[PDB]
Amino acid sequence: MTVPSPLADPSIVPDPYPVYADLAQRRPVHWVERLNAWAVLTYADCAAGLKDPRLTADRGTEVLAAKFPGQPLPPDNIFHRWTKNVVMYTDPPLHDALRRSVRAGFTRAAHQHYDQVLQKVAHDLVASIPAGATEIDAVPALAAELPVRSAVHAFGVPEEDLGFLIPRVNTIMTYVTQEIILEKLTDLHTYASELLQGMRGKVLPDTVIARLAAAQDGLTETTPEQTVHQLALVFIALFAPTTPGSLSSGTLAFARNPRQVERFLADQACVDNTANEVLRYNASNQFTWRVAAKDVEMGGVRIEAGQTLALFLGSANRDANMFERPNDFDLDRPNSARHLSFGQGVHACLAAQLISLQLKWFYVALLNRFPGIRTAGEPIWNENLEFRSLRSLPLSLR
Ligand code: HEM
Ligand SMILES: N[C@@H](Cc1c[nH]c2ccccc12)C(=O)O
Repeated sequence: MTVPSPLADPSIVPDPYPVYADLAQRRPVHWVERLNAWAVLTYADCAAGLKDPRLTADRGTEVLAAKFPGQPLPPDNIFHRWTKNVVMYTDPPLHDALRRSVRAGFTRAAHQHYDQVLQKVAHDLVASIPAGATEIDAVPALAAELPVRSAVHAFGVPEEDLGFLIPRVNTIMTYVTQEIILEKLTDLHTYASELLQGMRGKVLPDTVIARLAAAQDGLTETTPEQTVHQLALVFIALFAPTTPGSLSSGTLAFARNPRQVERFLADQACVDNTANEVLRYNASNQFTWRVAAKDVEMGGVRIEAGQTLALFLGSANRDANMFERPNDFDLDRPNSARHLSFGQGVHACLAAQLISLQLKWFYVALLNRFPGIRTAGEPIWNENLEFRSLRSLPLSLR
């Protein structure tokens, strides 16, 4: 518990992969004092961790009370009420009722619709770059924008309410006091309940939110108050840096791998594999958290009940045991769907197919219009490994 580890250090964020690979061979499970947690680096251990019912997702407190040390919250506090009433931070059986209660947004029919919507939104965004522009900053120009367009057109966040929502989510997601974070989370609840009453903006028809709103008369195993808590989670997830990071990191991968641009243009199987290879290549959420509900042993280490674990999805995704030549961006890779960037099992990302559709249709539009993308200077990363995202991606278009 006293052995130094570089895993919480912003210095590794530009390229964490060699650090992960070095430490994995030596100390695949080890203590990271700045995370107050056991790091778990290998694919096999992360996948087992995500499936292990000895590891609870009820971890909101452990993980906040880390970020704002000695800052003990009264109960009734909204963070506790929220975490206890959303899928992300609950265990079965309640988790499962919570997840079923949002199914209407995510049916097979719904995704057939979102496929069409996202094709068009991505096409239109890329088309709005003038053909003769020679350079862009792909982060603000594209990766920041497509998730917002998706939030409006596929999820049904009213356009007119983005000024309310995005800055609040950005404040929540900051790498700003505990009080402020609870204020913004309170505001997201107020917004969610008012949105469903018709007091905020207009929800577009056939969107995720319209479907969830139409499902409310039929609740059987969850409450109206839990719908409000879960919609506050959805807003955070929608405007989190996760989707921008996926879009930008994958754009960088294509810019540095012209041969894969060629493969994408040549072969529909490579197009179909693009979202998963992009997701594997750089997990936006490079680690997720668990608490040990019972003692477990992983990587030779006895982890005691109550201790926190950080499951390094980003490391897992570049484990050569699972992915031969893991550091190659390879659209021909046969098992890219085994990545852990959306988790696995009980908590696997609710939006996984929505996100893969967004990614696919973005790269279809981008590489058809601007096959010659290349970096125009060194990319600049952020400093937060947990939600890792490019800050700037200067790109030459031709
Ligand atoms: C590239 C973008 C995204 C990435 C990389 C991502 C990643 C993840 C990961 C890693 C998990 C599992 C967490 C764990 O097991 O601890 C997860 C869960 C979840 N994601 Fe996403 N996500 C993204 C976008 C979104 C969006 C836009 C939404 C909006 C609905 C969303 C909603 C959720 C929800 C609700 C859960 C919890 C599901 C449950 O607990 O049953 N995600 N996501
Ligand atoms: N990894 C986060 C959960 C998470 C996954 N995807 C997200 C998107 C936004 C916010 C949180 C998340 C946690 O352990 O707390």
